[PDB]
Amino acid sequence: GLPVCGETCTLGTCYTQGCTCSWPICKRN
Repeated sequence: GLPVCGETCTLGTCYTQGCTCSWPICKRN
């Protein structure tokens, strides 16, 4: 529930842990 992954998910991928694709970024917990 926090977009503190520091990655964008416009491509539909996230390398960060527990991070979920939340266009255009990634959100973990």
